[PDB]
Amino acid sequence: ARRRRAEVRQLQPDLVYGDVLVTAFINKIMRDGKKNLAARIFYDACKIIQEKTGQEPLKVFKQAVENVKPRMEVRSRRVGGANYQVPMEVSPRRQQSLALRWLVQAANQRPERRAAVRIAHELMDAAEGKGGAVKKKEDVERMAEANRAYAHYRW
Amino acid sequence: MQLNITGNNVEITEALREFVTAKFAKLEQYFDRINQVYVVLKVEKVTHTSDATLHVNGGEIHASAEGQDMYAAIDGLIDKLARQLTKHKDKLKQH
Amino acid sequence: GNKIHPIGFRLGITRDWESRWYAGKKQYRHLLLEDQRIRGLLEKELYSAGLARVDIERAADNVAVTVHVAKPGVVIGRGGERIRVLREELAKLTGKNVALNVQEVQNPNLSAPLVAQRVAEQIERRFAVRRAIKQAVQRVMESGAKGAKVIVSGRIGGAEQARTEWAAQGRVPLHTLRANIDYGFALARTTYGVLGVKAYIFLGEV
RNA sequence: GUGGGAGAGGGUGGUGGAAUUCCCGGAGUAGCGGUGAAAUGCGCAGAUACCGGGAGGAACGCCGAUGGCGAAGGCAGCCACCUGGUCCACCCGUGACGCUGAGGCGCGAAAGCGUGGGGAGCAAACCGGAUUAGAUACCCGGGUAGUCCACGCCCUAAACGAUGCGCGCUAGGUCUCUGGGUCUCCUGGGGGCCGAAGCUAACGCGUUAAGCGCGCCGCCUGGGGAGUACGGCCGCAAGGCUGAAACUCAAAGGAAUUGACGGGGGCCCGCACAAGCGGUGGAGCAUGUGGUUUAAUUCGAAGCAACGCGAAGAACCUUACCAGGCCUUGACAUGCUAGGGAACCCGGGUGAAAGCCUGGGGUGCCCCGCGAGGGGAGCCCUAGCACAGGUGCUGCAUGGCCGUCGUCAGCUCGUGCCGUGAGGUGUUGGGUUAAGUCCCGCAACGAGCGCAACCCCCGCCGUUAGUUGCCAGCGGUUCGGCCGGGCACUCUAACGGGACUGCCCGCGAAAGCGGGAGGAAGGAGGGGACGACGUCUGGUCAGCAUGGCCCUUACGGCCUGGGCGACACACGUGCUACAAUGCCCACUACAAAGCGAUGCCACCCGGCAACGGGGAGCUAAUCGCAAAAAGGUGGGCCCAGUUCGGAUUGGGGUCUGCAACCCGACCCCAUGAAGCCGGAAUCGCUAGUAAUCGCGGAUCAGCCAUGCCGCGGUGAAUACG
RNA sequence: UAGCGCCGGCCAACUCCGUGCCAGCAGCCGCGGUAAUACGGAGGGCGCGAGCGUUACCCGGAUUCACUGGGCGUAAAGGG
Ligand SMILES: [Mg+2]
Ligand SMILES: [Mg+2]
Ligand SMILES: [Mg+2]
Ligand SMILES: [Mg+2]
Ligand SMILES: [Mg+2]
Ligand SMILES: [Mg+2]
Ligand SMILES: [Mg+2]
Ligand SMILES: [Mg+2]
Ligand SMILES: [Mg+2]
Ligand SMILES: [Mg+2]
Ligand SMILES: [Mg+2]
Ligand SMILES: [Mg+2]
Ligand SMILES: [Mg+2]
Ligand SMILES: [Mg+2]
Ligand SMILES: [Mg+2]
Ligand SMILES: [Mg+2]
Ligand SMILES: [Mg+2]
Ligand SMILES: [Mg+2]
Ligand SMILES: [Mg+2]
Ligand SMILES: [Mg+2]
Ligand SMILES: [Mg+2]
Ligand SMILES: [Mg+2]
Ligand SMILES: [Mg+2]
Ligand SMILES: [Mg+2]
Ligand SMILES: [Mg+2]
Ligand SMILES: [Mg+2]
Ligand SMILES: [Mg+2]
Ligand SMILES: [Mg+2]
Ligand SMILES: [Mg+2]
Ligand SMILES: [Mg+2]
Ligand SMILES: [Mg+2]
Ligand SMILES: [Mg+2]
Ligand SMILES: [Mg+2]
Ligand SMILES: [Mg+2]
Ligand SMILES: [Mg+2]
Ligand SMILES: [Mg+2]
Ligand SMILES: [Mg+2]
Ligand SMILES: [Mg+2]
Ligand SMILES: [Mg+2]
Ligand SMILES: [Mg+2]
Ligand SMILES: [Mg+2]
Ligand SMILES: [Mg+2]
Ligand SMILES: [Mg+2]
Ligand SMILES: [Mg+2]
Ligand SMILES: [Mg+2]
Ligand SMILES: [Mg+2]
Ligand SMILES: [Mg+2]
Ligand SMILES: [Mg+2]
Ligand SMILES: [Mg+2]
Repeated sequence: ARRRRAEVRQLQPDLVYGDVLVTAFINKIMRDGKKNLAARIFYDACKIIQEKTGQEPLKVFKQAVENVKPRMEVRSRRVGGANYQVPMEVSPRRQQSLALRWLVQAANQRPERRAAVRIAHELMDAAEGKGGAVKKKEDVERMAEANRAYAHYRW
Repeated sequence: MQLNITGNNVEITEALREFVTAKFAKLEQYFDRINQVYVVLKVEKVTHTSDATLHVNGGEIHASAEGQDMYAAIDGLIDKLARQLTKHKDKLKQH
Repeated sequence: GNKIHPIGFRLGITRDWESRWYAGKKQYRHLLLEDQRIRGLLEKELYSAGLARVDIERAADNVAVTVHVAKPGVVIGRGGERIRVLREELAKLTGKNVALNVQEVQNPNLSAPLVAQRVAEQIERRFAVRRAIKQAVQRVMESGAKGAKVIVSGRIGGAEQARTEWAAQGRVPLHTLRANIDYGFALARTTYGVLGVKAYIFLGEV
């Protein structure tokens, strides 16, 4: 992208819970354009966040977001033969993104065959707990902080 | 490794295959990134040409030579090829 | 050599077909192999005319083959003589209802193929190609053109290495669709070889 | 002569401080140093970093500068002494005492040399360390002459302003050092910059000439050989000065121009990198391609721009390959000489087919014409010939066509203007834009081929409509839009209308950008088609075309048998995967756009299916392929080489074909082989995109079709930079 | 009696065949790698004529030793 600031799209409302960014989640789970099929193993992860620690999925996903969501991260460089991953402050575009990406990812390297359940456990690995969900974002924040040794390279 | 030879418009006579083999064989004694080549030798009228495509690490450098020998372009091809293999290594060591 | 033949580009646009009828599925190749046998007769037969556009109309049983020309006596004949001379083996090539016909051109040098087959002509004649090309387009332009061009190819002095020789005056926007540009081709051959001729008349806007 | 000025001018003798290294003391602990990163090296035998003390050598920070001084080399802490050149004022004295200068003589950076000192830092040589194919180098740790002083030699240089000295003459602007004046100003000397005139091959020079003139000295006379040889002179040496030829070359050169290129610099575009969804590579098969096999495993293509390309259909057809078998005035082209025969239908001989061996029915014809018959226009065969025929050569002999950089923003011309000229200018600059798009500048002003625009697809609604549409509408309904009924909706397909930053906000000088109103749609609305002069001696002699080149019962034609599917190995592009978003079954929805006669074949019946036999309707908005699938009803699998795998082999079929061993695809039944998502690398993709599924088409007996070209479903992941 | 030279450019006089970086031309730049006006023959053409060409040497073109009449910042050339 050599010319302009490169605009990003405004994604659909959730007609389920009322929110534009939940529709945003649908699509990372999914392949071959499935708003039925990957939507089931998260719409059988709608009834699975009501059937374990139930309340309502309403704030489970208002708190599944900022909970593994990084404000400080690595994007690298090289000086004439030495390469530095450099701690950096990610914008409302990167900060709505990092999240929904790993969501499905590490949750699917897991054993429990149906992700209607397998990923559902992962909305409580954020808003609340531990896992492989919160695993990377520490190293994300950890190459930031400690290896802020290299933040003297900034943009 | 593999010296691939193309005798289109030419022979690729076994004894001459020896000639061409030895020369790239020399070359390989200076540059260790090389994977494989395909060389294509063809004669027209006066100019008996040679052209190859040369794979360095993943490849690739390539070049062509003329001459009225068919042995000339052999001498030439190497020479051009050489220059660009040396560039390959340096500016790379310069990163 | 990255362009188009500017006529096949203008068909249904600035310009219409030189054989136009209607056919059925296996009813086609036939009537097609016909007019292509018809010029196949009219190519070798009609040459010293000026032999420019042969516009071929049909129906069932009945096909009216128009010819549009330069020298209407090189065409018509002695009172009736030539027009029905060819008309023998013609509807006797067709075996159907044919019709021979005549149209003379206004500035025959406002037709490309015509203008060019003089460039072709001058070329095997062993003449001045630099001049000829130059000559041709100069003709065309005071001749009421408002743009014009010529291409010719192969050994222009008969020397081994070929060339491509080129001249144009006045606007010639090939890429413009409101155009009306004649193309016509002239293929010449002398003892050194074949050549080619590519002529463009610009006939004005739309 | 008087009087004054500035200055790193020179020589001698002294003396000041910072910093470096070394040594002694103190203090203190695990590393320092060094590089791109390292290593050598130093360091617990106490380093580095810090404090104090001491020794010694070299250079002279700030001032300091485009500055000053000297004839040049060259000269920089400060002080004194000794000393040179120089400028100014005054207008005092001398009275042409001037200028130049072959030899001569003196001076002469650095390095080098001799004797003696000195020797901190640095550093040729030299030793290590790394780099590297090597590294007798570059970078790193050491390190000797030397660098420093005295005296004596050396005498070279890009010893350069690459410009000899003196004098006179020919605009100025500017700043600077330094004298003088009645002081923004002027006058004398010096150092720079731009420039009148003039000079110049050009670059450039220009009161500090490279201008105009005069004097005198030095020097040049093609490049290499060669500053070599010889002789001479000088030197301790190194070597210096003077300085040839033979031979060889058709050039060597100076400045400038247009490009190309740079491990030159700037500003900018592309899914170019980044960043993402996915792939190849690693699996098995398809197809292509490399190698080898073969008697043929037929040619082309080859980085980008060849490898599901030519090939949109190889069982023998095809088919340019090969064996055996044939055939020749030829399979075909005109042409004519000499005859038959006048055409023809059917056999039949040996045949693998060809091919060759041979019986017989048999002419309508324009005319002499009852006629005996006749040229015969046929056409047929035999002999002839000219020749045909050649996918045998030459894509560096070519046309046409095409790939290419690239849908990239460019390539140019007229006329003017600049230059002796090549050439420039325009077309550059600045601002925008997808763009040489436009705008503002401007010695240019226009114009051409490009761009855009004009042409189709798609998306708003209108126009003209309806044998496709419609309980929209009322009604029956055989309850299927069936009909009475209905042209309004959807469809359909010809015209249309339109949207331009037109409008308001912010910027602005304009173009335009930034911003919004509305609008189905906006800043070209999204896609095609279109591709500049030219480039690659790109591709094609195998589509066709064409100059020549050579074969002329063969390198020509046909046939049969085989081959292009061999198989030790590699690669290219690909389909199905290697599982739970998943593996089956049954239940059941939704698209267009196409294609249809010894075609689409509705429907039945046999069969397991392939399909077979029957059967209608169709030249086809009204008949057939036709069933769209994924999805979705919800059911079986429960991490399982498996109910993932659909592959090698087994059986018996089916179809078309004269024919399926080589070499056809579909069927039912049996093998149910890899393959656990894949290294290192690497190939696409900015919307209805990837990605997943499905349908149609060419071509074609049939398909070795997963490919080529299209149609339609849901629907993203990542872009500041 | 008629001959000699040449016919790429300088430099007046062009086509065909043979040859195919070979044979050969050549005073200079150069020509010959298969259609060569440059080789070798032929036809023709130009030039001169009892000669025509070659070689050697002299002056010229050499304004290239520059008195007439050259130069030296970067072309050869200002002496350290
Ligand atoms: Mg005095
Ligand atoms: Mg100590
Ligand atoms: Mg100075
Ligand atoms: Mg006196
Ligand atoms: Mg006197
Ligand atoms: Mg000296
Ligand atoms: Mg010295
Ligand atoms: Mg000494
Ligand atoms: Mg000694
Ligand atoms: Mg070393
Ligand atoms: Mg060192
Ligand atoms: Mg010594
Ligand atoms: Mg000198
Ligand atoms: Mg002098
Ligand atoms: Mg001097
Ligand atoms: Mg002088
Ligand atoms: Mg001055
Ligand atoms: Mg001075
Ligand atoms: Mg002045
Ligand atoms: Mg001069
Ligand atoms: Mg000489
Ligand atoms: Mg010397
Ligand atoms: Mg001597
Ligand atoms: Mg000595
Ligand atoms: Mg130069
Ligand atoms: Mg450049
Ligand atoms: Mg550059
Ligand atoms: Mg070509
Ligand atoms: Mg071509
Ligand atoms: Mg001009
Ligand atoms: Mg002029
Ligand atoms: Mg010009
Ligand atoms: Mg340009
Ligand atoms: Mg302008
Ligand atoms: Mg051809
Ligand atoms: Mg997968
Ligand atoms: Mg003469
Ligand atoms: Mg002449
Ligand atoms: Mg010979
Ligand atoms: Mg040639
Ligand atoms: Mg000659
Ligand atoms: Mg001759
Ligand atoms: Mg003269
Ligand atoms: Mg003279
Ligand atoms: Mg003189
Ligand atoms: Mg001279
Ligand atoms: Mg010089
Ligand atoms: Mg002197
Ligand atoms: Mg001297």
